Amino acid sequence: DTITLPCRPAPPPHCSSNITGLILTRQGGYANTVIFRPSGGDWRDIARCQIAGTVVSTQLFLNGSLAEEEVVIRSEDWRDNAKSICVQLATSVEIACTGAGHCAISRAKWANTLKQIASKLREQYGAKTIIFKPSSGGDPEFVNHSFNCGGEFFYCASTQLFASTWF
Amino acid sequence: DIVMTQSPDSLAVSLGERATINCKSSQKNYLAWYQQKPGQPPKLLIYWASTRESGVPDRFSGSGSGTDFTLTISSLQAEDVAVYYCQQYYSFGGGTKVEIKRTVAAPSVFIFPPSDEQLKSGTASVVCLLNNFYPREAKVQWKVDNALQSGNSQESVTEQDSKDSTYSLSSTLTLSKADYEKHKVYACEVTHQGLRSPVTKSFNRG
Amino acid sequence: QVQLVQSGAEVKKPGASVKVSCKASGYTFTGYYMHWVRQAPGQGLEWMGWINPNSGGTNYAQKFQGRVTMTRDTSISTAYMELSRLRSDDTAVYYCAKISGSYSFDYWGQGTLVTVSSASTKGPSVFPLAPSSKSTSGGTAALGCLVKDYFPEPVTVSWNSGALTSGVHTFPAVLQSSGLYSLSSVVTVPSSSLGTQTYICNVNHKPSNTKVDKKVEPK
Ligand SMILES: *[C@@H]1O[C@H](CO)[C@@H](O)[C@H](O)[C@H]1NC(C)=O
Ligand SMILES: *[C@@H]1O[C@H](CO)[C@@H](O)[C@H](O)[C@H]1NC(C)=O
Repeated sequence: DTITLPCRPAPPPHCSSNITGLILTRQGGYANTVIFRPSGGDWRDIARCQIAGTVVSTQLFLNGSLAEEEVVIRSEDWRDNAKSICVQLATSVEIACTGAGHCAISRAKWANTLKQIASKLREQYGAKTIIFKPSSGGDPEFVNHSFNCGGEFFYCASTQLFASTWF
Repeated sequence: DIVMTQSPDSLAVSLGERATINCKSSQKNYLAWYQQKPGQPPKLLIYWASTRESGVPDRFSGSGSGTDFTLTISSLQAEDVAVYYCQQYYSFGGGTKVEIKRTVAAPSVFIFPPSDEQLKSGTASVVCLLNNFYPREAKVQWKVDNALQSGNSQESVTEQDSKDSTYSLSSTLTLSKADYEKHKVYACEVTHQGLRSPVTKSFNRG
Repeated sequence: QVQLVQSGAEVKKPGASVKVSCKASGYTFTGYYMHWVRQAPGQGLEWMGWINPNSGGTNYAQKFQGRVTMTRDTSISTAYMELSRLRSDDTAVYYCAKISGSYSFDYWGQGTLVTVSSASTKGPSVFPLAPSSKSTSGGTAALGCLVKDYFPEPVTVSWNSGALTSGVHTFPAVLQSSGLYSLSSVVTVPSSSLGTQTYICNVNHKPSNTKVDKKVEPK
């Protein structure tokens, strides 16, 4: 079973990539749960993570650098909800595009990735319940997972990737 | 997700004396202090805990580190009366209202029965006025035929007078005309530090 | 010079939505996050969320998630805050504020008062607070006017067309359980003046176009 993200326009098969990281925003305000969404920032947030490869992408790092042994999370200031949280994976997650308007990701591999991310965030914020929620909104490039490939620019709705609760 | 608490909620300072406002966090220090006057947005005074914004007089200084921070006004001027807020990231403290401390002043107390004009409309407002007192704390109680009233009055207090630094207060007892005509003696009793004993003003309806 | 200019005051019914704008000039609009902060009358500052003007990404206070929407139009350097499903306790002054590099708010909009109420515009009734012996103490008498049952704020009160200012106290309005406001305005004068000087309270309520001059007579 897989997670099938709608994309426009249709990414061709040679644009399938390896998700190597992602960038999150921690929701503000105040239940002992901590909520994360794909970043509400912009290109400055993405560049300062310093784990991207050559592909320009939002929300997810494609074909970037991998951590050595386990997931690593970093932030310029954990107490500032306006600073994004950089998540660098240790084993990549493949995202295969069919050329028909969708790119697919294994549900079990994505769930196991989110569990490791949740665990690292749990140790950083000393919480108990980590909740991933969809983008709060924004321009098409940032509310979607967007990325360039072969001179073309593609937009994939990512709401299915960020919708889980982890204890 | 960090709560900033300020103490006290209210500070009365004698003119030309030192005012100290505390801010404590519940969990470079990014604390900022703001001054807010009526009808205006807060105005930034201090940032980075101790750096004074341009144009802010030298009598304002901030200090602290880690968990506890302090705003000091070294010599209070009349223009410094305002509400002060601290801020760390996107959490604000609850505010400290700074006012002038003056000697005690007893209120002058006046009661006003409902006018015949109002009674003709079907409602009766009875007004108790406490004029030009200090400090602000006062106890106003309504008794109707000796029965202490509850839940049918409302109080309003002026801001501190810019000229003599006193307050005034009105308390309004609202009754329907029918309920007002059921009783005889209407009394407001005022307790205040400036009074050697509580003061009652009353009248017989009619 | 940096300026943030907000849209005008709004009166809404419960369940409606309000959209407040904040036009920025004097600086690169996309270079600094815009935050929104509100203040209920007499109360403190409550943070609502931020918007990144470059991307349009947002981060709302959890309290307002699913009720607030923050957007911006970069071509006119204007940020917007929409709050829907309004309740009476959303009555507040709403501020936009621009964060600085020192993570303080160096520039604020002037504020937008949003009043949520079921009441309709209504002018006040003005009733005399007559001086007598129950409002006399040691050569000084108190008199006034009760300005009752109006919506929305504000009314203005003056005495004898501005000739009388000494000893005047106009109290903050109180919201009654009817949804209408009420206040008193009082003045203390020499009790020897009661039989010779005329005292008129001049009351105006711009929203209802109400103008009342009420003479207050002894006894
Ligand atoms: C990621 O790398 C693979 C293999 O080199 C390549 O085929 C793919 O096009 C790259 N992804 C993007 C978005 O360019
Ligand atoms: C992802 O990486 C693996 C090796 O880590 C590689 O064999 C595979 O082709 C990559 N997938 C894509 C779509 O580039």
